[PDB]
Amino acid sequence: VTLFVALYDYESRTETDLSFHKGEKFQILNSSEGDWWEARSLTTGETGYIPSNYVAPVD
Ligand code: NA
Ligand code: NA
Ligand code: NA
Ligand code: NA
Repeated sequence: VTLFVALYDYESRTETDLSFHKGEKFQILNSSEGDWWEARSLTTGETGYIPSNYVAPVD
């Protein structure tokens, strides 16, 4: 799967995690470290870690 979609808005705590809005689409850069994945928003062109329980695969 290339794109994942945000299920809800998320407000990040630090510069590590990425704030995003429901419906944004992301490419996943790295999901190998755990359930928080480094991701690149196609909607905003920003990157950071996102909680994988806040996204679903676009398929
Ligand atoms: Na942030
Ligand atoms: Na954002
Ligand atoms: Na993982
Ligand atoms: Na998920």
